[PDB]
Amino acid sequence: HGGYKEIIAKISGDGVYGRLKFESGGHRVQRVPATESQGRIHTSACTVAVM
Amino acid sequence: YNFPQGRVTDHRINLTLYRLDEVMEGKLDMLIEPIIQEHQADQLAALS
Amino acid sequence: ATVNQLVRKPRARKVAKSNVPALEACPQKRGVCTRVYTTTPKKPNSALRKVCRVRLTNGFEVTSYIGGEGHNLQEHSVILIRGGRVKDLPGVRYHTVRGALDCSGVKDRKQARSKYGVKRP
Amino acid sequence: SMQDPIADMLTRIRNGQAANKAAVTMPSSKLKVAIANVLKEEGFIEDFKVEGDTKPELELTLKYFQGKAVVESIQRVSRPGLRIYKRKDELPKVMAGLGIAVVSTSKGVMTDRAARQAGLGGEIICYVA
RNA sequence: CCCGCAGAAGAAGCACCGGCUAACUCCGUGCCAGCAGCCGCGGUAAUACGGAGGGUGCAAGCGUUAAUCGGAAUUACUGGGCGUAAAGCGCACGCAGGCGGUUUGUUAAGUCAGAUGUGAAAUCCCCGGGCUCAACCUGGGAACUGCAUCUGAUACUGGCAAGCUUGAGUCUCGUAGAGGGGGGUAGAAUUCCAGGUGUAGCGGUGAAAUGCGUAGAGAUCUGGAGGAAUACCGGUGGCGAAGGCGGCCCCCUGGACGAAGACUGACGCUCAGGUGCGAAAGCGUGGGGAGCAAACAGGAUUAGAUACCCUGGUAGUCCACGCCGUAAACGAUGUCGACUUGGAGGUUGUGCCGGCGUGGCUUCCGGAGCUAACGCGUUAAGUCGACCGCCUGGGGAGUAC
RNA sequence: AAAUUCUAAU
Ligand SMILES: [Mg+2]
Ligand SMILES: [Mg+2]
Ligand SMILES: [Mg+2]
Ligand SMILES: [Mg+2]
Ligand SMILES: [Mg+2]
Ligand SMILES: [Mg+2]
Ligand SMILES: [Mg+2]
Ligand SMILES: [Mg+2]
Ligand SMILES: [Mg+2]
Ligand SMILES: [Mg+2]
Ligand SMILES: [Mg+2]
Ligand SMILES: [Mg+2]
Ligand SMILES: [Mg+2]
Ligand SMILES: [Mg+2]
Ligand SMILES: [Mg+2]
Ligand SMILES: [Mg+2]
Ligand SMILES: [Mg+2]
Ligand SMILES: [Mg+2]
Ligand SMILES: [Mg+2]
Ligand SMILES: [Mg+2]
Ligand SMILES: [Mg+2]
Ligand SMILES: [Mg+2]
Ligand SMILES: [Mg+2]
Ligand SMILES: [Mg+2]
Ligand SMILES: [Mg+2]
Ligand SMILES: [Mg+2]
Ligand SMILES: [Mg+2]
Ligand SMILES: [Mg+2]
Ligand SMILES: [Mg+2]
Ligand SMILES: [Mg+2]
Ligand SMILES: [Mg+2]
Ligand SMILES: [Mg+2]
Ligand SMILES: [Mg+2]
Ligand SMILES: [Mg+2]
Ligand SMILES: [Mg+2]
Ligand SMILES: [Mg+2]
Ligand SMILES: [Mg+2]
Ligand SMILES: [Mg+2]
Ligand SMILES: [Mg+2]
Ligand SMILES: [Mg+2]
Ligand SMILES: [Mg+2]
Repeated sequence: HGGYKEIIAKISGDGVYGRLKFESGGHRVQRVPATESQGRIHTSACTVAVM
Repeated sequence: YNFPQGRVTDHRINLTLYRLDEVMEGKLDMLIEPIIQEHQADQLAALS
Repeated sequence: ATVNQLVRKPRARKVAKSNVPALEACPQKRGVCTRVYTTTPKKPNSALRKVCRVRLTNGFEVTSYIGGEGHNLQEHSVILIRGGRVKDLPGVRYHTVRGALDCSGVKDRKQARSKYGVKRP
Repeated sequence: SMQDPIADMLTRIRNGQAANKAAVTMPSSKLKVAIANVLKEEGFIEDFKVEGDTKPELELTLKYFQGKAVVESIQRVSRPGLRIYKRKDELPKVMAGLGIAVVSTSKGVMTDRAARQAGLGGEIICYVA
């Protein structure tokens, strides 16, 4: 429907890992989804790794 | 990320903010500055 | 059933098996913890329940629930377990007695202290 | 097959009462006559009569008081598949004594009060109330 | 045990407050931390989590855990069910076993009544007594529902002897029927083989294509071969224990019913284990093979099509013998017997004068009654009796050993 | 004559 089941990208620059290394783990989102007939609020999660 | 309330909360350092829209447009620096502030504060302590 | 059909073969009562078979008709048992971990409940509940795996003195290997808020248990701690189950956890049917051998009572507790091994201040 | 005459008599009486018949006819015997005599003496039926010489017939005349059955219930107790004998101290009371229970003692067929006044037990034929 | 001294002086906790279940507000957190016997609470305005105030129940105790009975009529002797919620064996015969129409006489085994012996003490229950009361101790009784012996009663059950005819069976005459086993024969049609006429299509589909045809098809006419099934009659019509049985004819053979009379004299009903029959598919041996058609091949449709549709097509379907033993084998309703308002039909016998009756099987509606309701309703799922089979939450599973 | 699907908080 929308975004990605799994997107992996390579970031090149200075001090990239010194700033982005705290983004690993899980991120939770609570909202009214676009794929919802009713107005029900739903909770979902995404998983992020930095290498 | 709570969209109905427009809030973003971080559970590692227990910090909540009401600037979700600025975060989702790419200004997440204010989220990662405090964490490092805590993190580095432990690097000098672990000298024993 | 006809009286003759009952004379030939009487009524048979159900076995009525027990749901705490590791205690063997005892109120409490002593065991050693071999692993301490956290699991997740069934639908619709959501949490991080605190459980442990314990080997008893009669040769059994069971899973116990650690109630309260905050515990000091780690591996190789002798604990005292009792009957009673946790509803939304799959396969947990024993409880850990707080205030027992090597598990301290919940701190800062002020109500229902006797159920958590807390002395009266 | 035909293995119990007494509850056949009882069922005929019951079905006659339920269907508002004026009289019920059946083949006869001696125990049937004794039970009918007890019923007539205790005010449950009007009269009875046996007739014939080779194949006797027993006929009972049923009664209704306020346009309804007098025999509210009549049931068998001691059946061929299970017999019931009671001592003189264990004789039953039907409807706390309002109804009657027919017994057969060594002196003949009678009620439970007549059996207690004779100090006897016997076989419990039926409960009629 | 009693008396004197001083002073309220030495002495209250535990669980619970959403419903079941007696007893509510504020703050903190925000599907986190946590609660929980079952429903279930917590997602930023929680009487359900943690704390505080208040309140409720017990009280030198209060809660939790373990174990037993109850509630549970949820193994139903007292005191349950089986058409559709779990539950009637696919059907039948039948040994052991359970049950038994009617009358007379005898017996006293079951049964009933009385008496005697025993049923240890303690325990439970009742009237008293002693510890200041109670717990506790103790006097007398009642009870210990049981067993054995002796004497009596004969209504019911059982034994023995003699009976009786209504249950059950035999005989005389007849009626109807796709009931079963064996053999023969007839007609229509499809297929194949040979020949005559005749010429460009046929077949199939929603539309097409594969396929057959100028080597003469399809159409049409004549003769022959072979196999399988029997149009019309034909009908909620008939026969059979069930599974099932359909052209005509002969031989062998089982049961049902009807009218009058005669005969035996309870010879009866049900049935665990046992035995026998039991659609279709399937298996072995030997035949047979027209039509149809699992598998298989090709042509289509489709995003795909190991399918539905089209063209072919092998086991099988058929016969003889032998296994298999299963079906939504269903009326989802075990067999036997008695009783209880009516109406409209079908089929098959018989008596009296088209009318009047009287038996067997069968279809539809409906009254009381019964049922959770739907519905059943003299062919009961109504009221009773005898015997058998079966059920005890849903998955796992009619599965593993 | 054709024609597949609709997760997870009311
Ligand atoms: Mg209340
Ligand atoms: Mg609580
Ligand atoms: Mg709040
Ligand atoms: Mg019970
Ligand atoms: Mg119980
Ligand atoms: Mg019963
Ligand atoms: Mg029941
Ligand atoms: Mg059923
Ligand atoms: Mg049947
Ligand atoms: Mg017999
Ligand atoms: Mg006998
Ligand atoms: Mg005797
Ligand atoms: Mg006696
Ligand atoms: Mg005693
Ligand atoms: Mg006799
Ligand atoms: Mg015939
Ligand atoms: Mg025939
Ligand atoms: Mg030709
Ligand atoms: Mg028939
Ligand atoms: Mg015959
Ligand atoms: Mg015949
Ligand atoms: Mg004779
Ligand atoms: Mg039989
Ligand atoms: Mg059998
Ligand atoms: Mg076959
Ligand atoms: Mg075959
Ligand atoms: Mg074969
Ligand atoms: Mg063959
Ligand atoms: Mg074909
Ligand atoms: Mg194909
Ligand atoms: Mg079966
Ligand atoms: Mg059938
Ligand atoms: Mg069945
Ligand atoms: Mg009947
Ligand atoms: Mg009807
Ligand atoms: Mg019913
Ligand atoms: Mg019936
Ligand atoms: Mg019936
Ligand atoms: Mg098997
Ligand atoms: Mg899909
Ligand atoms: Mg949905």
